[PDB]
Amino acid sequence: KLSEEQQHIIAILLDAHHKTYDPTYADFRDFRPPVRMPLSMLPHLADLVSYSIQKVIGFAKMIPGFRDLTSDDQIVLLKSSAIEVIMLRSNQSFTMDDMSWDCGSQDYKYDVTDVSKAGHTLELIEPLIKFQVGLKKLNLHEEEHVLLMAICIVSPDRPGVQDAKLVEAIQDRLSNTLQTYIRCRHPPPGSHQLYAKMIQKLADLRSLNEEHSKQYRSLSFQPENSMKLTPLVLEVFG
Amino acid sequence: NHPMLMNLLK
Ligand SMILES: C=C1[C@H](O)CC(=C/C=C2\CCC[C@]3(C)[C@@H]([C@H](C)[C@@H](CCCC)CC(O)(CC)CC)CC[C@@H]23)C[C@H]1O
Repeated sequence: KLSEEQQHIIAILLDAHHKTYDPTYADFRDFRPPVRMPLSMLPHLADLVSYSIQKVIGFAKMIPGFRDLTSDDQIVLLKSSAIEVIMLRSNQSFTMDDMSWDCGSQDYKYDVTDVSKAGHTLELIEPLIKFQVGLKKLNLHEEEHVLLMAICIVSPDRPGVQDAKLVEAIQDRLSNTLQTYIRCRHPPPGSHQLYAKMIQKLADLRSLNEEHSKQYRSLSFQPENSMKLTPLVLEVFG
Repeated sequence: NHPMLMNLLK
């Protein structure tokens, strides 16, 4: 079974996600307005990204063991997993009806044309959509969603890490919870290699990250475009 | 140097 500490970890991660994720998307009215008719969607989406980073930061601080890390290990982990964890948390609004992210209204319904009007090409967007579809098909419990997001943040393989053993032991505690949770709470056939498919998704995110790094560096090459971004977005990415 | 990031985490 799931032990008391493992139940504790889950209760924490769920509540931490409930406090950083507003399924009504109310605060979307504060972003620079979307324009759909080049880079005409970069201001609105740069804003949603900047907001999303703040939300991921607030979630990170609630991960049991994250507070034991040094301020520097804390910065390296969040800096490299930011786009990955935002990709993961976006799956909660992604709809397979039309392959898009549906955030309340038609104005905040983003599709492949909107993401391409943010200055990014199909080389990344096609794998991004395929990723969201494969994640949706896993039909994870909200508990599995929060654990995966936590495991993706506390990864010891991220370059610049100092106390790799500490990050490792924090992640193992989250991994074991997840593995136990699938075996105790998740029933067949949905549980079938569900853990291995969840880890595969983490690998698909490493690929999406690496391509993101490239297309971001070319988009932000021209000052006219990094001029449309946010201070936080520029600090996290470059 | 990541002042905004260190602030949000403090
Ligand atoms: C609160 C939520 C909601 O579920 C919606 C939501 C969806 C975000 C999506 C869907 C539309 C396109 C986004 C916003 C992507 C951006 C266009 C980025 C491109 C994503 C390609 C990986 C652009 C960027 O390069 C990010 C630094 C510069 C603006 C990132 C996540 C994507 C964010 C999430 O935090």
